[PDB]
Amino acid sequence: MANRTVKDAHSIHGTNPQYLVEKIIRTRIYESKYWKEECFGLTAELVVDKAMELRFVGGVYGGNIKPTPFLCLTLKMLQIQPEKDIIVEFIKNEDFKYVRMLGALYMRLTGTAIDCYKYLEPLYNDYRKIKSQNRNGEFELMHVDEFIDELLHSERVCDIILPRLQKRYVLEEAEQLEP
Repeated sequence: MANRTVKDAHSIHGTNPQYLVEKIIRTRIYESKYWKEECFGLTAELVVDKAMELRFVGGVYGGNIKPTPFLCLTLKMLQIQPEKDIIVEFIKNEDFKYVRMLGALYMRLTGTAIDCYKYLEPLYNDYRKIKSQNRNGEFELMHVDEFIDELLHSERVCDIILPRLQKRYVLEEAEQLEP
């Protein structure tokens, strides 16, 4: 496999971080023009360059499950496992909505329960419109805060089954979050 997770990488949710994405979707990503041309040899520090070019959020689309750039870059991030501050920088970035959303999804996929609430909840204040490519290929609009709500409460976002997230009440009782 030429697209293995980097050797220094540690497991996430008890597995290879890339495994959070369905195998058949990974295969489609690895054979895509965007992965081959835009993602090759991407390093943690260079992801932001490609993220700033994103134009919508999305997973896969169409009958034969074509991957969106957003999803391709998510998988590349899972493969290279950027340092936490890169992800936080993305989430905090005021310049680029889609960089924020990419960081938010990645944090939801890989962060501790505490970090999910801590870093994603402030984005409920972001009412800005974002474009989304629907599973059927059509473009739709939603708000940033709605995407965050899906990250914190839905089972699947951008065609990725989200890992188990402990309920906020439990963290509060363990002195891990402010109630």
